[PDB]
Amino acid sequence: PRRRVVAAREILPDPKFSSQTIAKFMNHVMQDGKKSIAESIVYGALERVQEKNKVDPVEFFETTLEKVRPMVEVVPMEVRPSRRTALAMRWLVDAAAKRSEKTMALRLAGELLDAAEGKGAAIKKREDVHRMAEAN
Amino acid sequence: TRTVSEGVAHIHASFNNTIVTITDRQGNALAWATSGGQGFRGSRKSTPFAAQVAAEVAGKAALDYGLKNLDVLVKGPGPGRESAVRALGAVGYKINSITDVTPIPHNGCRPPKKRRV
Amino acid sequence: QVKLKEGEPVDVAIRRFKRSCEKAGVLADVRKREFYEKPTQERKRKKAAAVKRYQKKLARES
RNA sequence: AGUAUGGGAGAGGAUGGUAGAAUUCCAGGUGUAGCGGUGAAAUGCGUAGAGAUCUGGAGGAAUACCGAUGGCGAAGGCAGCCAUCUGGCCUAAUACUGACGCUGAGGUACGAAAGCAUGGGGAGCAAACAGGAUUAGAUACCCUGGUAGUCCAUGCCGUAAACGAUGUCUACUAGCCGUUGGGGCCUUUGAGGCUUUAGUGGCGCAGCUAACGCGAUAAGUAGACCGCCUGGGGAGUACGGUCGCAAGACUAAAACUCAAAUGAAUUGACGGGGGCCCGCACAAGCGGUGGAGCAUGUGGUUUAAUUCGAUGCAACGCGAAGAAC
Repeated sequence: PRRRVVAAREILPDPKFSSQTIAKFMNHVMQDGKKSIAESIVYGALERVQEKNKVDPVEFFETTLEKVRPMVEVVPMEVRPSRRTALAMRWLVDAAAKRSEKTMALRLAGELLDAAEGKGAAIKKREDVHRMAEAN
Repeated sequence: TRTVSEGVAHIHASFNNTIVTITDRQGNALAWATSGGQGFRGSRKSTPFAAQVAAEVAGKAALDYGLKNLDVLVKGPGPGRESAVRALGAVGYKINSITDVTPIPHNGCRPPKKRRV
Repeated sequence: QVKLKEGEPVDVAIRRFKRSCEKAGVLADVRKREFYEKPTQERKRKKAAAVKRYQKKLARES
């Protein structure tokens, strides 16, 4: 602003898992107010990862998020925690968009599973940030 | 081929460049690198990052001759003196002593005219 | 002649040397040597410095 | 006002030696692809080897720190250290001469920098000039080079915002705070505190001034002598003369033309002056336009007519909330 400090806007927990992380991911996926489509996409992927490995959807998602989380931007300085997660979700949706499959939910589940082993364009971009950070 | 344990580093840091020269004692050159030799053409030659890059290359080159402890002399009011001296420790030498040897005239020759920019 | 003792780090050595050079003030002479200063300008600058010094002394006295 | 005797401070002057730092060049080792420079570049230097680093040599010019609102000198000016020759100033007490004083038209001496003459010297810097940039153009500012000159000896020139924009000499008129060179007193042991004198600074009463300001270093109160001014231009110009090798300097008008030209301060406005502050101004984000097809308005062109108005932001889906008659 210039004079004031504006508080962050608190988002409600997801009504199905009570997960603010899942709610934020849904908000990142959603376009032009179509919340139902984003909910379907996210829930389908959460069920798919559960079948393809029997793991808890919430814990598996947090672990993959922490794996794809950067640590630094760029002038080196320490990125604040919220921006880390905000940047990780953007990479995870962008890279998932470019796979070839029938539905967005299946692509999201597939690349979540792929990133759980460190294989994916998001992790590659993370290594790129690591390299250019070593540059500075 | 020649092996020497104790060496001297010279950081000539001007406002347009920085030259890092590694020699033994009695001033016989062993390895050197400048910001111009790693790209960084034009005005970017004076950045501290280029000085660090040149210092790393020079230290790694001298590691072949096999120095472990060295004495550092910095001359010139360059922006890359601190980066050049820091990069040597990162490379892995032991800086026994580091000093400033910039020359000062005792009211000698006349310097050039002032720029009316 | 910053001679390091047994176990200071490189950064500590750098900062201590920077403090020593700041105390020595060699860079001021190097900057002064870049261009020629005419005696008129030198006298004007020294007169201004003396005036500022005397103004500072009265302020510190009060 | 001056003289003799003791002591003191100082980049005062002239001559001759000598020391260290640094720049340039040269010779030689180590060593290998850049160096240099700018807002960004380029001209330029370099593989017949630079730049960097080490050793030695040559030469010229200037004296870091001390360094100071310090010091000395009539002014111009004077800074490493040492010797020789030499001028002035401050300070104490007696002694001595007895108005020997102040100013000064003509005259005469000194007089920054640039410039001139004869002979030397030449590191760095650098008018003129050459090239590279920038620009609509660049003749300039910026960059790479570079000759006079800057230095020495012997002479000339005689001008500067040569300024404190304040002629020299004398006496008197509240105070407060610094600093330089001396004298005296007091403590009391060694560092301080009071006075007095000659300089050098900052405030300020009275007084003065158009105001700004000055104010014992007067622009106050008075006295002595000298120089100079009489609206702005033409004009420190022409003619004549004197001086100078020259460049030029000094003395110095008129015709003609205008009703102004100036000083200080006040209110605004502006500044590619400075501080502080705000705004989707930027920063962080999410969507667009600029590309395609179509709708609509404008410019242009065309036409018998393509009715008229709106033109940077603040005109262009605007007047028109609706042209087949």
